[PDB]
Amino acid sequence: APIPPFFRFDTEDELPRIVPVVGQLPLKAEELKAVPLVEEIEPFRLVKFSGEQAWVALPGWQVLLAAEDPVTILATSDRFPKQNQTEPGPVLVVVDRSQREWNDFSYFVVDHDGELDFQWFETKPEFPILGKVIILVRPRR
Amino acid sequence: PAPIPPFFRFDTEDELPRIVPVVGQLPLKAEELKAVPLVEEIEPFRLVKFSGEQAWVALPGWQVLLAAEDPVTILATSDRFPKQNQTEPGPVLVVVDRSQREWNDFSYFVVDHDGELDFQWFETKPEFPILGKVIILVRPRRILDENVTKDSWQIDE
Amino acid sequence: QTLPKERRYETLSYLPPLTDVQIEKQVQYILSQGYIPAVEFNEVSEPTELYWTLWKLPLFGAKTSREVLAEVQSCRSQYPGHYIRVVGFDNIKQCQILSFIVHKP
Amino acid sequence: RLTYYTPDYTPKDTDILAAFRVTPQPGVPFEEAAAAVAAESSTGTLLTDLDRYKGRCYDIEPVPGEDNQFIAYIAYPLDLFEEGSITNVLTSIVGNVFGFKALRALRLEDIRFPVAYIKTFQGPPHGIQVERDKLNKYGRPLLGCTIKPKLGLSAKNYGRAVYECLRGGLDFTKDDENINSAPFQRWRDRFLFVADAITKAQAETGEIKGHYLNVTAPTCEEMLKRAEYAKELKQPIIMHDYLTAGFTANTTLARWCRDNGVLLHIHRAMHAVIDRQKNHGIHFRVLAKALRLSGGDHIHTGTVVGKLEGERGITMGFVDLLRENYVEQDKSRGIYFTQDWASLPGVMAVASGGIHVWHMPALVEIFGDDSVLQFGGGTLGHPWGNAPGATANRVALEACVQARNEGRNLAREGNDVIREAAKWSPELAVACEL
Amino acid sequence: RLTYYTPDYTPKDTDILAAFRVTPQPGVPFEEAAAAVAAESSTGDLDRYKGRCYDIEPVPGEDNQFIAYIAYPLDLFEEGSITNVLTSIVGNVFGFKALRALRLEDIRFPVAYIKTFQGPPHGIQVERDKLNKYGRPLLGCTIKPKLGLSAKNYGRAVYECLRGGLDFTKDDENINSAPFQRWRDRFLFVADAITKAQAETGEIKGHYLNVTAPTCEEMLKRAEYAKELKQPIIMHDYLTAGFTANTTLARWCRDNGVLLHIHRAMHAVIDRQKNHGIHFRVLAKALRLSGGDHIHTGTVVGKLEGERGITMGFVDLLRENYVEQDKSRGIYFTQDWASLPGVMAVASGGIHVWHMPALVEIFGDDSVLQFGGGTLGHPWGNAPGATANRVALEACVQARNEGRNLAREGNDVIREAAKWSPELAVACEL
Amino acid sequence: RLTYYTPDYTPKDTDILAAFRVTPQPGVPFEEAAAAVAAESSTGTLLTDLDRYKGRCYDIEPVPGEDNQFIAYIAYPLDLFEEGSITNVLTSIVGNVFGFKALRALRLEDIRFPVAYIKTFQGPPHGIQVERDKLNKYGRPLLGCTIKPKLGLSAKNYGRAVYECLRGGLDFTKDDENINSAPFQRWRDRFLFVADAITKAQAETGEIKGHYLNVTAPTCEEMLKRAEYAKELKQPIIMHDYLTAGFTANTTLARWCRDNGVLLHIHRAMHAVIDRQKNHGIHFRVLAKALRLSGGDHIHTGTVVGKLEGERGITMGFVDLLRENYVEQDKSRGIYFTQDWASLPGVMAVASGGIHVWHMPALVEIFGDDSVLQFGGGTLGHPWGNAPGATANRVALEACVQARNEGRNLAREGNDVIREAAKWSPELAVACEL
Repeated sequence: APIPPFFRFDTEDELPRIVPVVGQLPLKAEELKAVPLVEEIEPFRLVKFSGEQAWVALPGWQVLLAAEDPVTILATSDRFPKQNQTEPGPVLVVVDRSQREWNDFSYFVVDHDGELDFQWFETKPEFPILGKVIILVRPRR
Repeated sequence: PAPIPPFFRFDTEDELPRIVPVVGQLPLKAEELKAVPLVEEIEPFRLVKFSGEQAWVALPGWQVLLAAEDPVTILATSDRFPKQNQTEPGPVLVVVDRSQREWNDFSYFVVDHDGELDFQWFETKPEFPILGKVIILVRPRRILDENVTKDSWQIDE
Repeated sequence: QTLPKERRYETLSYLPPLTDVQIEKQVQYILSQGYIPAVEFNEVSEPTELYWTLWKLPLFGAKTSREVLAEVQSCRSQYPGHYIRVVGFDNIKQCQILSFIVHKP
Repeated sequence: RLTYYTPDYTPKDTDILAAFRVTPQPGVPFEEAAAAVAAESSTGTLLTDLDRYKGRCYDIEPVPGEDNQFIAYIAYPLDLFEEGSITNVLTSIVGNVFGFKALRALRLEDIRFPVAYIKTFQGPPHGIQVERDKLNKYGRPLLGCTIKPKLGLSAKNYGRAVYECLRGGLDFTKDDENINSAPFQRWRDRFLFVADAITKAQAETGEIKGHYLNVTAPTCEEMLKRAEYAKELKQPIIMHDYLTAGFTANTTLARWCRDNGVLLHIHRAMHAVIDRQKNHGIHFRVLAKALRLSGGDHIHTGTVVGKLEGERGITMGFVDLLRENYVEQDKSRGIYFTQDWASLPGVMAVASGGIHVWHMPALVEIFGDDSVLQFGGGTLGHPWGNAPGATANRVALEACVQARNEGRNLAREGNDVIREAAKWSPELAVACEL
Repeated sequence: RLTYYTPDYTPKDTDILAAFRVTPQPGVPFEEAAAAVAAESSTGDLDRYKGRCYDIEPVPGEDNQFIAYIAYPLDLFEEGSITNVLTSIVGNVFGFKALRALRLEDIRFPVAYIKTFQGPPHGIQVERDKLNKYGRPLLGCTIKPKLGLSAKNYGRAVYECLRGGLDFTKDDENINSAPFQRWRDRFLFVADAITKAQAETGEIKGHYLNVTAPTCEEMLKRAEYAKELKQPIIMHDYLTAGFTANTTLARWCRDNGVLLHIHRAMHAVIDRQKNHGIHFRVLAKALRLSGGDHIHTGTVVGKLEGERGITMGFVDLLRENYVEQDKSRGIYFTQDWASLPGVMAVASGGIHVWHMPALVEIFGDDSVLQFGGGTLGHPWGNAPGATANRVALEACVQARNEGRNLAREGNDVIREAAKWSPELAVACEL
Repeated sequence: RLTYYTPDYTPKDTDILAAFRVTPQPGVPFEEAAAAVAAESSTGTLLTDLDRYKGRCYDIEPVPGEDNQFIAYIAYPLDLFEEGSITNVLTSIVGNVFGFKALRALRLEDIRFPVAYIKTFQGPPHGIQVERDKLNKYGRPLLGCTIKPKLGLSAKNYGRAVYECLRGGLDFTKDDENINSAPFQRWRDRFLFVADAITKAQAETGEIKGHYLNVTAPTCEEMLKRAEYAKELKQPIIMHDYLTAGFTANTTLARWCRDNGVLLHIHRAMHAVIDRQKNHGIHFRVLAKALRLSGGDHIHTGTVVGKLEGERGITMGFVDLLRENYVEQDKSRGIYFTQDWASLPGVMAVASGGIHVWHMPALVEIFGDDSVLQFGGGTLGHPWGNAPGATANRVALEACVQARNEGRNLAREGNDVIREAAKWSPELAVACEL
């Protein structure tokens, strides 16, 4: 009696992209460009490094998977002007460093004179944008 | 007006994945499965770290998979498991945890095969060191890439 | 035990026969909501027959007082063989707020 | 995109507002999903003028207590939609937009049909007022059994259970969901042996008794020959399962019942596919407003007695939307848009839970005069049959109608007036314990 | 209760089976909710007319959820009425309080009850005979912009798409009649754009004239006018207008020779959640038993293996006569359609030129391919944008009629057709 | 040939089986004639698929006791025939195959319409149950005179003989075969002076009396204007000679009577051309099943009293086919195929032999409650007229109904209850001798 299991990934949120993580903030402008890019070996999304490596798992959605180079960043919710009465907790800042192009309607990653920082900009500043914040996840209650 | 940040919060209905460390394509060594360390969680995001050279694949959150302790992945082909349909032998990701050493007749068990690594189901209890029960057997996707994972503005129709 | 074949009439018929204190306390709901109450008499209470004849007026003298209650007893002495009602009237919603029989032949 | 998110846009008094409950996929920001639910319900992603026919999101308002969810108020213009077509509101608004893939769930909470667009519809055939004027039943919530057993009863045995309920003070009597016609019971014979049982119970006790004859049918021809037969039996009322049969067949029968003087009892069959989950679907206050604009003199609004304070404020929210002329914006009570109905006639709100004798204090206090109270749905009948079972459900009505009309607070003094009416009624005293 | 869960009931070949996907409240056992999803969909004379459950089958890979197979008798339901199947089965069962989410996955109309219905007006075979369009999946624009276009400028965009070898051209969901474009004048200036685009290129061109209307009198006088323009096809949003208006129009379109393009407007209120609602393979069976010669089955290109297994699951249910019980593909019951006519499966997502090798292999001949869904048009307009989608169609049908494997030699046959077509070679990249 | 004789073919539950009684010409073997009666009723002797639409003989079963004769069970598929057309069953099955020249005689004994194909039909307009519910006549076989003389009576003298029979307890009264309209008696006047004689006899004695008004007519327009007039006289029942007028006119009137609430009495005129010879023709249990699928609430099944045991087991075979839901395969009782009627309504079985008073023990024992008993066909009336003649035929009914409902075996104790009811009835005592 040969009998295998076959539960294949078969719906939309079934591509859990390995996305790099950095240390807890504050940091410098080095450790977003210092983290190497992810080169997925595409039949099974094989992601490997030999140095001191650190990443995180997300379920993978239409904005994460569409991002060319996403890198998560541990932070807290104090950085963003939230109006909900929910408590300040840990926030894993999914930074897409690919789309560095400025928009007046989205949040960006602008290294404040050598300190990586998350602020809104109604006009394009002189300070260069290091990446774009696509997602800001929060843990289960 | 300031734009609303994308503050997504994980819901309790939807399960979140877990990164499973992989080892290379078959054949491998028995010492190569033994050198894989245990992987702890770094709360609250399973924010796992490593220092040496390992290849890791996140695999989605399933009922058996998230309730497992030492998940290891070994790359092999379809023929290394029995025939089940009319399809050709192709590439199959295996997932076998290290701490389900047990005797089952319907379940599969990785063992030591003279310092190598294989798959064989067990009708009788062997003297061989079973290196764990398999968790899940998955093969890659067959999609049309540019709209599945790269465009959100699609409708069902 | 069963249910007898008993002909019943209107929106308070499945009750004991309404005494005078209750009807004084009944119309004191009608006129206290700003509504104008009335008295309507008829020979028979038929499902086909859907109008009953109004007694003198939809009578009203003040915000809350005995208006209808004296007029019903004057109609019991006038018509002791007609189905007498007491009906309310709304003018905003424009329908009756009550329709119930105080007196049967 | 973000040309469809105009946050400064004060919406006109002739727009057709819509308040979704968007639960976007993660990484999709709130403005860009709310511009997207304004996108694919119009002017999808120059040949025309975009700025005249586009849906505009104009406010976000995040839901308190739950992240990844907000209330995208969309402002569709008037001249996008058809005069008189509530199946073109839904084809425009909830047509192509819930299966949108940047959204994990999307729930049309509320919708504001303006005074300009309510006037193209008909409303109910007969309101609260004209329904009570046709039935001559004033100042009490009306009644109804539901004929148990549903299946298996032949058309005459079905009409005997109708005549038995309609003797003991019951006003109406409901025909079931899953009874339209079936090889044990055809409609031509079910309607015949119910008209012979209304005119026996109407002639016996002089009230205008009725029965919600089920005219839900496979085709709109078979529906109207099923309603024109209930017209020619001189029936006061028919009924229609408006979400299985749709809004084109409802609005056909709306226009028919107004043009033939039959009351229309709209039954909300298959409603819970779309209003029961709190994150996705179409909230029933859309589907309540959608059939006040098409036909119906009654609509099931379910029940109140098994629900919390917050789950009955929302249920008394859409009871007011289908029954009152002007309803103020109160979101704790569930209503998102202030809704002038422009003197459109009301719809009765029908109470049809698992309810019995002891709920007559509750459902005359909560649902006012302008209501219908069904029975027999969950509760196990009555030991003496249907005619003492219906007199128990009618003496308990008029005890609670008399008590409410004497200042007696039925919230607190309600169980007293059931117990002091069970004395003067032997049919109610045996129903007083179960 | 617990007389509505009869697990030894091997269901009769005349029953109407229904496979719910119950997600019960915490603490509710699986036998009691499965007897309860069979309870309030009946008899809330009871041993013969009872909806009874006969199997549990818990969902593999997930706790607190199972697939309750309910077995409704035949004589509970109306001969020829699919608004009585949905009133009886999914009427008062999804709102039952001991169930957190109840989803009707699949349903088995037997051979005994399919014969009471009409089926489609015209099948796959009868439709293609009327259109004389053989051996290739058909085409479609959707006229963008949706709103605003006056009845002639709408007709001019129909004439421009239908010149370029496009078979059909869809009228929108929300275009029924509106103060910028009335149906009487939309239908006139479209039927005057079809008789020019059919006289120019001799093929039978058609337009899915939207007859969805407020009343069934205004729907048939909107379809009796498309009949008297000698139009080949109309369309109908069958879930906003319902199954009484669709079955009215089904019986009309069979009795007036008009093809019917059923659109699945508002389908995603009631299926798009994977735990609650009515899955579209029920609604695809529901309109094969009411009418439709076409139905949108969305798209296959933006979906994974399981999500297009399910999508090809109901595509076989609405198009093939007999479909075996294959639960991994989504079909929960072996459905014998009893020689009922098929329905087309209309692909309408964000598909474009390069998805022609896939969608001639995935969707076979018996398909219609809509365009303009999410894509950013064509840089040269409509009549080049339709000739791009018609050359790339027939380049893939030419390679399929020569044995070329369109999974691997498919991108080659587009690129070797961009040489012998200039309108294709500019849609070859964007 | 012998591609149409598949002897291993287990027939599907959706095939339309047919059991011929083939009497082949000599030298024609049994398989090759049974493949031939499966040939020319389909797919006659690569443009399509043969194996999907062909009739297949699947069993031979030679008739016991008589050589050169067998029972070719043919299995026609479902999708060969029309939904709802019992005139396409006969055009397919008995169309081109009896005049086949390798056969000396061919008799369609039985036919199995599957559950899949019964559901396309309508059944009777009203069953046993709905006919009794419309007439309010429970627990007895109903009655009927037949107005003698057939010919010559003017329409009012005809209605006086109807009113005289309908006084004395008779339920129905039959209009004749050869009376549709004729220069002495037009139908517009015959129906008028019978409606004036029902509503006199219905108002006199409070039972719902009826009369089988003959709507058999030259054209289907003249038939429906003959039935729509019996609708507008509020008549309960019409009748129709379904084998002279055919199955297109019967199924037209089936659909009419269901859509107008008139009972349909199907009369088997011209039946004996085709069911009377034991070797050739169409056995009446085909024609009984053929009008249960088209219309009729009653059908003449003749009589039992003049027939043997084997000739009444066959007659009680097709009485069960048209009156019971499921009938098991019993070939001694005549039925060749087990027949699920799929909850199709029943048809009354009417007894209309040369029968009189002394047959009320027999025809209440043989034909049960679900029957109608005609009279006056062969027996010579009554000496006191029709109203004592009908009371003799009604007291003898309810004596035999009372006796059957008290355990009294009417097979053995039947002539006692006629004689002990002739004491308490003077109208029956003078009918007790002849």
